[PDB]
Amino acid sequence: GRLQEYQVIGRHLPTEANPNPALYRMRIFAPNEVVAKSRFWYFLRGLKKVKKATGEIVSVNVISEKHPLKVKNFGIWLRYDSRSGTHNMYKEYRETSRVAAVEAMYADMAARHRARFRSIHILKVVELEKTEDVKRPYIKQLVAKNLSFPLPHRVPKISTKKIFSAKRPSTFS
Amino acid sequence: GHAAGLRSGTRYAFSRGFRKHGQIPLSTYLRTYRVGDIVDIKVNGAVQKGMPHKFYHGKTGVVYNVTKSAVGVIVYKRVKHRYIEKRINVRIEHVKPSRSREDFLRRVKENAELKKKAKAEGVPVQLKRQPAMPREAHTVSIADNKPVTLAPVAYETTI
Amino acid sequence: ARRPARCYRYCKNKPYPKSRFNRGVPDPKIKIYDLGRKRATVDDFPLCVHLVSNEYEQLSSEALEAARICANKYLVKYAGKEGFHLRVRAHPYHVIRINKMLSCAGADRLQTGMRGAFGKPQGTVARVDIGQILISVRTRDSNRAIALEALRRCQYKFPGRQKIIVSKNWGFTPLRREEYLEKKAAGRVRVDGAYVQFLTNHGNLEENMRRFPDAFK
RNA sequence: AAAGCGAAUGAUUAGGGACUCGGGGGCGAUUUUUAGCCUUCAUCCAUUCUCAAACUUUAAAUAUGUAAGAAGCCCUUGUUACUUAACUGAACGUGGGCAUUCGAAUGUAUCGACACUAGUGGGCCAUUUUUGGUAAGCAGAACUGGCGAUGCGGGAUGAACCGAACGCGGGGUUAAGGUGCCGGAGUGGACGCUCAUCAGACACCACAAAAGGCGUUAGUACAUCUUGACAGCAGGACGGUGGC
RNA sequence: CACAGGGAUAACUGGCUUGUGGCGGCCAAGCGUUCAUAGCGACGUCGCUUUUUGAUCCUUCGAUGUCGGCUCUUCCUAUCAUACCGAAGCAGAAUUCGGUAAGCGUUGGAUUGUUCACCCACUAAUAGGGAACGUGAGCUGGGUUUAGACCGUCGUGAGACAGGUUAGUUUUACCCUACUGAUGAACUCGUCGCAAUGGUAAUUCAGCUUAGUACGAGAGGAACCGCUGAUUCAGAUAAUUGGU
Ligand SMILES: [K+]
Ligand SMILES: [K+]
Ligand SMILES: [K+]
Ligand SMILES: [K+]
Ligand SMILES: [K+]
Ligand SMILES: [K+]
Ligand SMILES: [K+]
Ligand SMILES: [K+]
Ligand SMILES: [K+]
Ligand SMILES: [K+]
Ligand SMILES: [K+]
Ligand SMILES: [K+]
Ligand SMILES: [K+]
Ligand SMILES: [K+]
Ligand SMILES: [K+]
Ligand SMILES: [K+]
Ligand SMILES: [K+]
Ligand SMILES: [K+]
Ligand SMILES: [K+]
Ligand SMILES: [K+]
Ligand SMILES: [K+]
Ligand SMILES: [K+]
Ligand SMILES: [K+]
Ligand SMILES: [K+]
Ligand SMILES: [K+]
Ligand SMILES: [K+]
Ligand SMILES: [K+]
Ligand SMILES: [K+]
Ligand SMILES: [K+]
Ligand SMILES: [K+]
Ligand SMILES: [K+]
Ligand SMILES: [K+]
Ligand SMILES: [Mg+2]
Ligand SMILES: [Mg+2]
Ligand SMILES: [Mg+2]
Ligand SMILES: [Mg+2]
Ligand SMILES: [Mg+2]
Ligand SMILES: [Mg+2]
Ligand SMILES: [Mg+2]
Ligand SMILES: [Mg+2]
Ligand SMILES: [Mg+2]
Ligand SMILES: [Mg+2]
Ligand SMILES: [Mg+2]
Ligand SMILES: [Mg+2]
Ligand SMILES: [Mg+2]
Ligand SMILES: [Mg+2]
Ligand SMILES: [Mg+2]
Ligand SMILES: [Mg+2]
Ligand SMILES: [Mg+2]
Ligand SMILES: [Mg+2]
Ligand SMILES: [Mg+2]
Ligand SMILES: [Mg+2]
Ligand SMILES: [Mg+2]
Ligand SMILES: [Mg+2]
Ligand SMILES: [Mg+2]
Ligand SMILES: [Mg+2]
Ligand SMILES: [Mg+2]
Ligand SMILES: [Mg+2]
Ligand SMILES: [Mg+2]
Ligand SMILES: [Mg+2]
Ligand SMILES: [Mg+2]
Ligand SMILES: [Mg+2]
Ligand SMILES: [Mg+2]
Ligand SMILES: [Mg+2]
Ligand SMILES: [Mg+2]
Ligand SMILES: [Mg+2]
Ligand SMILES: [Mg+2]
Ligand SMILES: [Mg+2]
Ligand SMILES: [Mg+2]
Ligand SMILES: [Mg+2]
Repeated sequence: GRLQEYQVIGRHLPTEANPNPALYRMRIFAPNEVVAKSRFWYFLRGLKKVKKATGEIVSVNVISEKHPLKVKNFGIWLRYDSRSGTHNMYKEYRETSRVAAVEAMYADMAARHRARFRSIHILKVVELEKTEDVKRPYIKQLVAKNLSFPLPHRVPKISTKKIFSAKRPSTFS
Repeated sequence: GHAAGLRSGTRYAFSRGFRKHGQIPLSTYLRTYRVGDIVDIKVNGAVQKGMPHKFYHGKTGVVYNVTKSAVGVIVYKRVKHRYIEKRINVRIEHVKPSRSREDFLRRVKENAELKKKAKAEGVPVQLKRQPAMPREAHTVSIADNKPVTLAPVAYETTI
Repeated sequence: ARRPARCYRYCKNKPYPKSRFNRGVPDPKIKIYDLGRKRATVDDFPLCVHLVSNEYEQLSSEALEAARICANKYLVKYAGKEGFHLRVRAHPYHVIRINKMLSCAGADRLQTGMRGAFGKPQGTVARVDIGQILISVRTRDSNRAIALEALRRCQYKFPGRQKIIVSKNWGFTPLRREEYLEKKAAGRVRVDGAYVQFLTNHGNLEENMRRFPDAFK
């Protein structure tokens, strides 16, 4: 519930030498619409010669997942900055929505590469339709046939306020 | 105590520009000035008489005296905690009439006619400026102007 | 003499070149910048490799000379005298100073301490930026491994961090490999000494036709 | 500031074309300027790799001068020894006309002028910009904010840092900072990484580098493989031809 | 020689820095009979330390006793010897490079006031440093640095010299703490016991045998076990010898 995917459409301000300017559309992941629009101008400034003071926003809409109850495999392309230089990566995730996949990606990059939110560009998010499109071995073991496994050494849940138990707890639940 | 001469530090300010040496255009000597005009000062390096001090280069003042070949101008100078009134004599090669008050002198005569035209007709008008206001609502059509979808690009080495 | 290089690493002063205001500077240590078969035609050496800076610092003339010698020896040994062309692309113009306390005061007395401490020239360094190119090599495409190893070996003589980048151009030209071939097929390039010149279609018609006969045919 | 040098003034790397009467060395009789055959420097021409506090064709950001009416605008015409060939002008005005709107925004929690006099005239610190010096808790400047002259909550301590400036009390909520115990408040929730016989643990700040690891984790590129790849084990390994 | 002051300002410790001094690494042209790395390391380049000397002037000028030696305790390791080991361009003997390791030692003298130095001789060895450049109410007073005196150079002179020489008063503990020892109120007076915590101790060499053996062409030439003594240190004791 931290992120949502938005559609943002923007335009250069019309002038007499060019009425009816072109329209550009981007897909932005953001926690709210105030930072969705700020993110839009950031990316457009890097591609076209437009600013916020010489343009305007046309439309903002929320894109919802079409089947948020079906398990899917996702692939993501991204570009990030390390302490010296920039690099490209491709990672994979398994969940039920595009928003869930992006949230897991941001946590994963912070843990394994110490990359902050401010140094990551998302290039493309694609749902992998065929089971033959899975590349990473940590996903392949999850799409194996006839999967099943037990849960050994499970610690029982005990109220914090209850100190001084009178029996030795078990771990076979 | 460092060196402090009259023209110290004027290497670039008092110099004529590139490809702008030689003869002075003669329309400079044909203008007329009256007591109460508003002029700005700009020193010409090729004339060494009636030169003003480097402080007044780039200032604007009011004429108070007219003589055979020069004018007297009044400027206000800030000295720490106060302003002081200065009176300098400048040859006309260093002065020039200013467009600072022309916008005001244009609105005054334009307001006069609009007021009299409206009074003769019978519908009131505004007669004073307003700052830029926020835009209004409008509709933008998508017909034959389909939007183009953009995405960020991957990193690559140029050299 | 020759204080350690740790003491003059950062670009802390404005550029201080030799001129009519500071006189009496020693000659720089490095004097030769082009090595190898430096007059081959453009079409012989299509591959180029660069050594690029990654910091904002100063490199000394001694360090530049040491790295040039180290890379030259390896290329000659494994590629021959006529299998490469090497160029150093950083020239030292900034002069550093030293305040001789012992020389001016030790056994000479006169004035001691920090009084009148403006120094005398000692050496020369090159000021470099992030992404600036330091050394370039052009050779055939079968000597890719040799060129990479030569530049990797020579960077142990430099302070700071450097990278090696394989260019996407043709030789030393500012032209991508594929687009250079198309321009040559169209006949718009002509061979100069070890380099080329290009046609602009903005001169007088007689001279342009004479210099680029293949273009108009 | 940035930028420029196939743009002036300076600095600077490398080839090519044209040239000989400029130099040097030579070869066809060194004959010979015979530019005969060459030759290397030099010169001119189109190109080529790097620079400038006391260089420049260009050229920001931040800052800076003046104006936004009634002491204004327009119509007519009175004085002068100044000016004009000339009541032609120049300055100062009578009379008349113009809110049907006195001519950007916001504030006005403080308008103008005068009199008499105290203390001070050793300063220091910080972000950004900066000079000398190898550097310094060193020495010197610009704009602004602080301490001195100032308590209170944090940084265990700590003139200058973060939060916030103070009459005597009661209730509520917070800032910076915290919630295993010392200690008021979570042994709170989610996903990972790390095993150190020298672990690590919060701005100012109380330190660590070049260089290495088949420790572990994620990623980039190329090549081989169910027409059987890597490892291990098992078998074979032929005529000219003992090549010239 | 005098007075008013100054830590706004030098001469000693301490504090920041580390140019210079000292110590340690990285790369690999080359040395090494062939052979980059047994043992070394040119051109370059990254560090550490505060037992050198500089740079600064924060504390002390109503005073923190200013060289060296003698005496005595403890600490550091960048290891001279001793224990047990890895490597060699290690046949044996002798040597060289490296690891764990500060438990235990590291001397008797001629000249010099010396710190530093240079010789003779013994030894397993004669390593490097700190503690206000440890240590003057602990000593000493040879040097330096008051007043007397001589010489050389300098100055007209009074006088000067980080130049030589000779003679020159070293004060107070009975107070608090620290330390070394010695008594002791309260719960009846005694006899015999336990042991938390604190302290802790040993050291190096020689002779005989192994053996003229192993190894080696020869010249040369070991070691483990076993036996008997001695150096430095510690705790006691007085039959005998010596001193009083
Ligand atoms: K000056
Ligand atoms: K002095
Ligand atoms: K390097
Ligand atoms: K430019
Ligand atoms: K130039
Ligand atoms: K302006
Ligand atoms: K007149
Ligand atoms: K005063
Ligand atoms: K005063
Ligand atoms: K002061
Ligand atoms: K200071
Ligand atoms: K505090
Ligand atoms: K927990
Ligand atoms: K790794
Ligand atoms: K004092
Ligand atoms: K003081
Ligand atoms: K040092
Ligand atoms: K020290
Ligand atoms: K020191
Ligand atoms: K001092
Ligand atoms: K004192
Ligand atoms: K002694
Ligand atoms: K002391
Ligand atoms: K003493
Ligand atoms: K004496
Ligand atoms: K005597
Ligand atoms: K006492
Ligand atoms: K013990
Ligand atoms: K014991
Ligand atoms: K005894
Ligand atoms: K007895
Ligand atoms: K007796
Ligand atoms: Mg000046
Ligand atoms: Mg004159
Ligand atoms: Mg400087
Ligand atoms: Mg510049
Ligand atoms: Mg004073
Ligand atoms: Mg200062
Ligand atoms: Mg000071
Ligand atoms: Mg004060
Ligand atoms: Mg305060
Ligand atoms: Mg407090
Ligand atoms: Mg702290
Ligand atoms: Mg309260
Ligand atoms: Mg917490
Ligand atoms: Mg509590
Ligand atoms: Mg590293
Ligand atoms: Mg196989
Ligand atoms: Mg005094
Ligand atoms: Mg002081
Ligand atoms: Mg050193
Ligand atoms: Mg060799
Ligand atoms: Mg060396
Ligand atoms: Mg005192
Ligand atoms: Mg004392
Ligand atoms: Mg005393
Ligand atoms: Mg050690
Ligand atoms: Mg050893
Ligand atoms: Mg003695
Ligand atoms: Mg010391
Ligand atoms: Mg002492
Ligand atoms: Mg004492
Ligand atoms: Mg004496
Ligand atoms: Mg005397
Ligand atoms: Mg006397
Ligand atoms: Mg005399
Ligand atoms: Mg005494
Ligand atoms: Mg014990
Ligand atoms: Mg034998
Ligand atoms: Mg007796």
